Amino acid sequence: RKVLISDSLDPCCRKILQDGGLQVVEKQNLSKEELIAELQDCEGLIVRSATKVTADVINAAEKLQVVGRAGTGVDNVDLEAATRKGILVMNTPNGNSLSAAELTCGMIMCLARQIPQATASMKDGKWERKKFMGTELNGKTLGILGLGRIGREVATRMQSFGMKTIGYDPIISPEVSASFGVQQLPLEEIWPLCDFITVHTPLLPSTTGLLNDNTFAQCKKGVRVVNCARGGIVDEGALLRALQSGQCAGAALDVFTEEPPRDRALVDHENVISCPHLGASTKEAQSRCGEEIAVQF
Amino acid sequence: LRKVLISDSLDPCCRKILQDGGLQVVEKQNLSKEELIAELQDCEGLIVRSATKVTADVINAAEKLQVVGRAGTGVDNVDLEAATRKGILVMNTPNGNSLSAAELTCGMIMCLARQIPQATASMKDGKWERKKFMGTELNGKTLGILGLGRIGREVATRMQSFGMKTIGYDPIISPEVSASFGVQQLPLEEIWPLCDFITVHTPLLPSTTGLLNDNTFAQCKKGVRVVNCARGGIVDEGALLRALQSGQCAGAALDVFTEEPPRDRALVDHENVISCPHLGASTKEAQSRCGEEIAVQFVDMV
Ligand SMILES: C[C@@H](NC(=O)c1cc(-c2ccccc2)nn1C)c1ccc(C(=O)O)cc1
Ligand SMILES: C[C@@H](NC(=O)c1cc(-c2ccccc2)nn1C)c1ccc(C(=O)O)cc1
Repeated sequence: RKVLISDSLDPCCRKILQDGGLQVVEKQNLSKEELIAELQDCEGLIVRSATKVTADVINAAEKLQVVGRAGTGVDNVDLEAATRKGILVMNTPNGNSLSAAELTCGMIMCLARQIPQATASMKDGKWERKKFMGTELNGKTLGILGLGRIGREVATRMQSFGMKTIGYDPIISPEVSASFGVQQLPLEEIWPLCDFITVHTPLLPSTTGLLNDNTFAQCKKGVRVVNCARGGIVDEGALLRALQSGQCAGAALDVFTEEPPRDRALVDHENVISCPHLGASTKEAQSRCGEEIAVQF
Repeated sequence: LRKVLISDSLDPCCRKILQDGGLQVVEKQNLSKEELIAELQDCEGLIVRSATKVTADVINAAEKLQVVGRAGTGVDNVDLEAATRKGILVMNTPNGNSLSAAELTCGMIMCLARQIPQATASMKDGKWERKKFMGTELNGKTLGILGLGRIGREVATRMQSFGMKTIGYDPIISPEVSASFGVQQLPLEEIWPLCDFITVHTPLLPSTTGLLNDNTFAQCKKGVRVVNCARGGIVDEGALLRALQSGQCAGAALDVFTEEPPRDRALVDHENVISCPHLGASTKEAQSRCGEEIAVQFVDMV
């Protein structure tokens, strides 16, 4: 019957909810007390990352039935406390697919040509031709680990660069991935073939440290790695060791095991390109997530 | 043609092809004007990349010189007037770097759309400025491609995979031909108002010097993003700075400048400008291809 939008949402969110017969209250940056007070007669709550849906908030909101996040990450929602009260938690990973795939492709191009490091060099007044000699993507092999929507979108874009796209996903059939030009091979056969590796999986026990000391050792010397999915899929200590030896020639990281990362060794490495988790940070993705969460309600 | 001096750092295939063709080869780097002239006294050929300046003084002091080859596109570092006066043939590799230049152009478009260089600098400064960044999704946006030769065509087909609408103009390439590689041509005046991003891929001619100027920037959509990986001066540098200062241009990516290295720092230093030190052809692959293409030409002459 009534939904509280507690973060900054595109007006489309409220209008879809209102067209569906729901009463909508839109407020921003409420204190814990104001949040609890607004939620008393709300069965629904829509957030982005700013609102903290803690155990204290859920337990004080007796009429609450669903917490909806317009985006991917639900670190601001207490999943345990929501499940403790029988509350369902919804999100919109689909709304962020295109923007995350586009950033991943940008990162691949940045690893081949070191555009971020070359800009920093130019801004320091330097003209370093030899230092930034790079590589051509045409004809190189891209290994895509995770063949859901984001992996598929990365594949079709990088195929236009003449990259050979191979990969693996234990959920996606070889017939489905063949339909978008991705040949699946057993995971052990992927490592030695790749010039570039990108990860597009959820973070689970089976995907934690997918890239680790053992799998980096199976890679071609000078592999370049991208993680625009979730911090922890690439083991950060193993990645630093691989960068230190040259086993990994460069890495691009939008995500970290700890955000912001307190260990700065990866961010500070000359062959590491990084962003502060910008995969979903476009007006288009934010508007799409807002629409998708209101449709779900 | 019996002896060839390679005076810049080239791919090792260049020396090997010349030698397999029966030519003696001397490989040197970073020679002074005096050292270069001294090395050339018994050479009928010279192969350069870009650092060696084949000036009138060098040409006139190299009596035995018959041919000057550049392992790259254009001949900026060769005095064509002085070579023609001395009956010296000038050879180069016009298509040796096409894919590498198109790939850099696409990387610059992505970097402008998501402020990747600025984000990396922020992280390296120990900051987490997520709330200060707002990127643009490319799908559905319009990319204007001015110049539809090999490089513009290669940029087009790559950016089409991102769902960008690729429009453009070229007075040589017909609208029917560009349609075959997915670029919709319209009169040049109709291109400016439609673009979210503009990239230039023309030669540098009197007609393309300042193609983007105060007049044409005013015809663009407010917040246009511009890329120049082609030739310094196609985008008027003063007009670009004025457009960045007003917000008429939201960002620019430059691989090339009217002066290299640029001594005027206004553009490079701008917060919304990303840049490279002329890296368009700087890949192992493009260098290998240019080195091969120039050496095969010298052996063909023999
Ligand atoms: C399609 C599905 N794939 C998976 O879940 C998956 C892949 C892998 C995997 C392990 C090792 C190597 C390679 C791959 N292990 N798992 C469970 C999926 C992908 C992305 C999302 C998302 O972006 O939210 C959601 C679902
Ligand atoms: C195909 C041919 N186009 C041209 O020469 C050209 C384009 C344009 C032009 C003027 C205004 C707006 C838009 C375009 N004016 N001219 C003569 C070509 C392109 C690139 C190269 C190269 O990369 O060196 C070589 C040749």
